[PDB]
Order: sequence, then structure tokens, then C-alpha cells
Amino acid sequence: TDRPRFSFSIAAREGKARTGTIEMKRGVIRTPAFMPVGTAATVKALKPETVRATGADIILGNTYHLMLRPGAERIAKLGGLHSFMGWDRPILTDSGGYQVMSLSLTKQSEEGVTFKSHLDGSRHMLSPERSIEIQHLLGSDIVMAFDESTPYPATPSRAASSMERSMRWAKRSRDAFDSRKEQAENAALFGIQQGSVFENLRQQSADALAEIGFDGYAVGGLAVGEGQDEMFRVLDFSVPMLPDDKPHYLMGVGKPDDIVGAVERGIDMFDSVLPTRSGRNGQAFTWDGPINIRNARFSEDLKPLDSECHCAVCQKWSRACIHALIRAGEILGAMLMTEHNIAFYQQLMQKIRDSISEGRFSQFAQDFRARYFARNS
Amino acid sequence: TDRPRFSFSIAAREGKARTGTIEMKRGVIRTPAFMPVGTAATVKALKPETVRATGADIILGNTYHLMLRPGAERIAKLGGLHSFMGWDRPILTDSGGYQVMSLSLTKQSEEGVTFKSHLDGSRHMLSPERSIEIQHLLGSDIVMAFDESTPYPATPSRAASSMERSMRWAKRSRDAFDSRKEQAENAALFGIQQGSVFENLRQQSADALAEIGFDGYAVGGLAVGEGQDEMFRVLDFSVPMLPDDKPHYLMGVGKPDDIVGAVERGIDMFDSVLPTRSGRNGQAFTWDGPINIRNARFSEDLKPLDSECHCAVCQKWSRACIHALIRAGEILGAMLMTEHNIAFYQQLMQKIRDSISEGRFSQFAQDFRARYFARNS
Ligand SMILES: [Zn+2]
Ligand SMILES: [Zn+2]
Repeated sequence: TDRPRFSFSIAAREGKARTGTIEMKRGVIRTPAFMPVGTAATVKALKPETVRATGADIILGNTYHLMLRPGAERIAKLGGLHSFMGWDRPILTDSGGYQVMSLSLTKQSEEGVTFKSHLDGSRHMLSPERSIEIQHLLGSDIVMAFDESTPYPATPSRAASSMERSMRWAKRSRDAFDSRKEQAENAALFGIQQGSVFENLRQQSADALAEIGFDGYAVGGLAVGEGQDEMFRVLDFSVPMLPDDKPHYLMGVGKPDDIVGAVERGIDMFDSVLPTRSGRNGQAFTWDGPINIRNARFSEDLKPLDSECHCAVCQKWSRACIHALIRAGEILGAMLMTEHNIAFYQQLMQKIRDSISEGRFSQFAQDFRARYFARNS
Repeated sequence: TDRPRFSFSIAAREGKARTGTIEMKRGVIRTPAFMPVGTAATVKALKPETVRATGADIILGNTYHLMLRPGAERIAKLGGLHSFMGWDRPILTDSGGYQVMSLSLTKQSEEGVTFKSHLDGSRHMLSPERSIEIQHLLGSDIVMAFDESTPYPATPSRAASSMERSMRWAKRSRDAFDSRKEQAENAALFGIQQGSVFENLRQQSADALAEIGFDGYAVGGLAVGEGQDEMFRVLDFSVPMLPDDKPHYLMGVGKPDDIVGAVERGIDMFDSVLPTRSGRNGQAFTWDGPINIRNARFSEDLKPLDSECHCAVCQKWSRACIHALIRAGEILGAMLMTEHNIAFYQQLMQKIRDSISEGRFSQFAQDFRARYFARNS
């Protein structure tokens, strides 16, 4: 049977939480979804088949890093990110705009930005048009509109002007995407809501995005230093402003309890480097909270990282042996921790989906928090 | 202080057993000595610094395999085996003659042998003169005379003729070695006693070798299928025939109890692939006998491979975690087992040396056998 470009179906709801599917030409994405951050398929990283076996339906590509090395045109000549990452299922790319704020910047205006590569100092340009074109060259299935991030905390004036520029750039992203037939017929485009902590600015942003029209809507400007309390407060009024029948995407979030609370507030999609960064640093996520595998307590602990996790690592490896690998600096140790962490995240999402489907998600969320924060690991 | 070409000193004796040192220009060899079989310094093998840290004072090079790949001239152009194996301490090379019997053979005569490479079918030639020259090109510190092996079991006639040819070839090895000033002044040459299980042939051989004169004397024709009982019986009368004040070398032996009994019979030097072959196959040597680390009993065994071994593996790794590595096919598992096995062999030799020095070696040998064969692992 033929597969659609982008079809979001909601199968069940509990309060603001939703569970369902996004059907795309390269596969189905179960929601709520967690997207691990992808990298080149080399001996340095988990194999793509390993990432898929953790349960991931889609992975994320960082446009900014790919355009500095090896470059978007080079990626295209190699067959796009799907070949480059050895991943034939959907790929979401960010716009590159956040990293130019956080990692580089030679010129800024309504036109776009010019920035210096922190690698070789070379100059690069991004704009709604260039960002959408680069994401096309990467073979992206879900394209993010290019917006303006204002650093945290933002004044009411800075938040107002960045949101308004972002909305003008959202229309430009829309038109650039629509102008490219191969991209418009085969990929999807998400808009990004801005407005910082100000409800009227968030509503303005949401109204603008809905008038332009997108396949999905992200909540931007959070997870940038504000803390969970205020992030939840902003989600409380911001997510209901977005179109109900399209996916809602909270970018760069986050810790497991962040994810649970955001789903309670209507978020459908997530990404975070946390599982990978933690895995390389010897920290494992468990249902009893995170653990530091280097701790002496684990040196003779024959139980797996998490006794309820069904990832391939926990079927086989004890805390004691992962402890030994990590303490010796063996790369296998980091690989096992990273595989478990990504798989744990997918099992979290699966438990979220199942509990919403059964109408017991609010109880799952309470059960989850009580145990995650008690830390009886 | 300047170092001698070859100086064997006996420090202490108990019965036929001796302990002491061989001083050579590239270092001191403690005796009785075990020589692991060396290979090229690549990611496939233990690093040379690891092999040294196990206690090895000297390693063995298989001339036959090195002459098929990459070839003796190629080894020389790379700086000899010391550069090729990353090992700056003494290296003993065999003559290549045993492997032409056991692994290849297009022509055989009193002149030498011509054989077909089991790799690429190419033709090669060995002779006392060519073998000594190749071992020179390899940078060998201890050179083995080229002899004729007769397969086991040998008729009294075949044993007689092979021994006599070997003695004529021993003189030719001696003269070839002596003809090359750079080799004669910096390396040593061992002769090889033959005669199978026949006492008069062994005496004939020993007399011939002593008349030629060598720096050391090997007992050949054992560990080829005969079993330990008969090997010990042959050693009982064969080793006393050799010059007392030169090292005695039992080639290709062997299991730990073989080594102990051979030292009781006057052997000073040993080599065997057993520690490495076992390590790759998941078998570890211990004071309670060998263990198969794949056995289910080890999956939760937090004790090291051997609780009295002081190798770097046993300081750190449990049976349970080596078990997990081996069962997963992780190369680290084989590396750890091989390091422990070679280190265990060196600790065996150290206990042999110390017990002889203290005049308690015969008691050590009895204690060792009772525990090794009870197998309370
Ligand atoms: Zn797991
Ligand atoms: Zn050990």
C-alpha cells in the first residue's frame, strides 16, 4: 500500500495528553515520540541497527554541525543523511539557527545571519531560504522552520521582537519549502512558537503560525535555563494555543520527568542529547532515577542497570561488569550505557503511549514521579 | 657496564633442577624460563609492553611463518624482529624445520629441503646454512640449529637415520653461524639432541653435539604424541647426557605439570602456544587446574580467574565479567584470558625458581601436582 507524505492520527486522549501515529513515506512514528540525536555511522557511535532496535522510529540531525562538517553539498553527493547515517527511517533536522546563537556570529539582520565556523573560521550563511534548502540537501523528512532565538532570560522587548522576526521568518520558511517540489511533496514542515514567558506573545505567535499553516508546531524558547516549574507554567497556556490536530514538539527536552510532565501538557515529540551524553559519562537512567555507574556500590552488583528495563544490555550485562568496563576506560562500557539509556527513553515513551491508550496516564505519571524521585536504586 | 654475548650462570640446584640466569646483550633471562610465542605487534595481539609486564624475559619467533609472510628479507628491511614485534629484549627463533614437516615438502635430501608454501604455493628452501642466515636476517638472539624431525612414532631405523643427519646438519649450522661475524659475536647457537626413545641414540647425539660445541642444548623429538609418562622416561636418561654447564631447552612444552616435571629432570627453558591458544578458546590456567570460562558456574562468580594469581587481569576482572565478554564474542575477553594465561605461566616459573633457590622445589612439585589435579577450582 502507498504511504502518505504526512498523516497525523490521534488514537486516544487523556486530558491534554494524546497518543497516536505520524505516517510518513519512510515509516510510522509512534507518539508521543522520543528522537535520539543522530550522528555519522562510524565505529565511534552506536550502529544504526542498534539505535533502531532500541525502539527509535525517527532520529534528529543537527543541521549546524552537518553544514560545518562535512558540509551539506558533500552530504548530498553521498546520498543524503539517510545514507550518511545508515538510517532509512524518518529523519528530522533542526534549522541550524539555535547553534549559531549558542556556538558561533558575524552579521545579524532581518535577511538572515552570517557566522564564523568555530572549527576553521570559515564564514557561513543561514536564512529561512538557505536553511530550508540545506535541510533539503540533507534529505530531511521533517524540516524545521528557521527562527530567531533570544538568549535566556529575555526582556519583554527582546522576546517581542525575536518572536515577530521569527514569525516573518516562518512565512519565509513556508514559502521556501513550498517552492521546491521534491521537498514539498515528500517531506513535512514544522513551525516554531515563540514569545518566551509572555502569554500574549505566545498567542500572537500561535495565531501567526496557524495562519501560515504547518504540518506540526514546536514550542520554542524553553529548556534554556528557566527550570522545570516555569517551563511547565509556560506549557500550561502555550500548548492549548496550537492547532489541536497537528503534532506538538518540545525541542531539546529532556529529563524523563520533563518528558512526562510535558506529555501531561499536550506535547507529542521530544529530542535530547541527554541519553547519549549521560551514557558517555557513566550515568544510566533507571525507573528509580539516574545512577552513577562508577560508584563503588555497583562493583559487585550483579543486577542489570535497571531490573525492569528490557533493553538488550539489561538482558545480559550486570551493573558490576559495566562498572568494570567504564572504570577501565573501555569504549564498550560507554556503548552499553548509551544503548541502555536510549532504550530506556523508548521504553518510557512506550509506557506513556500505553497508559494514555488505557486511560491511566495520569496515574502512571504520579506513580512514575514518586518512584523516580525516591531514588531507591 | 658492558653486557656479554651469552653467559649462563647457575645460582642454585636441587637434584637435577637448576635456577640461574642467561645474560645476553639485549637482557637477562631468568631460568628456568618460559618463552611465549611472539607475533607481529598489531591490534590483533597483546601489546609487547603487556607481554613484558607478565614477566616474560624472552619470546620466540617461528621462522617458518615469518619466512612465508612477510618474508625474512622484508623483516630485515623493517629492522628485524625486534622492530617488527616491538620487543627490544632477547628473541629466540626456531629453525623452521619442524613446521616444514608438520605444515608443508617438494624435495628432501642431505642438502636441505624444498617445500611449498601452504599460503600461496610458492617454493622455499631450508638447510642449515639458509636457516641460520634467515635467523640472522630476523635479528635472532638465540638461533636454533636446523635438524630433521622424523614423525612420531618413529621406527628404530628412522630414528637412527634422522638423528645422524641432524648431527651432520648440526655441524653445518655451527659453521654457518660462525662464518657470519655480526651473528657469531652478538647471538648464541643451540644444538638439538635427537634419538627418539632410544638411549644409545640419545647418547650418540649428545656426544656429537658436545664435540661440535654449542651455547645451549635442546631435547628434540618429544611432545609429539608420546604422552607424559614416556616423555619423562626419555628425559630421565637424556638430559644428564647434555653438558651440565649450558642451558637445557625442551622445545614446545607445554602444560604446567609437564613444565614442573621437566624441571625436576634438568630442563631450563620452555616454549608453548598453549597459554595463547587456550586464552583465545576461553580456557584459563589456574593453580587448581584449567577452567572453561564459558561454563555456567562462572556467570555470577565474582572471584578472579585465579585467586592467587597476581596478574593485572586478576587484580581487576572477575570470572563473571570475563565470562560475559567471552560469551559475547568481545575481543577484550580473549585478550584478558591470554594475558592472564601468559602471566600465570610466568608466575609458575617464578615459583619454580624461588623454590629451587630455597631448596624446597621437590616439595613444591608435590604440592603443585596434588592441587593442580584435584581441580578444586
Ligand atoms: Zn536497559
Ligand atoms: Zn591472573
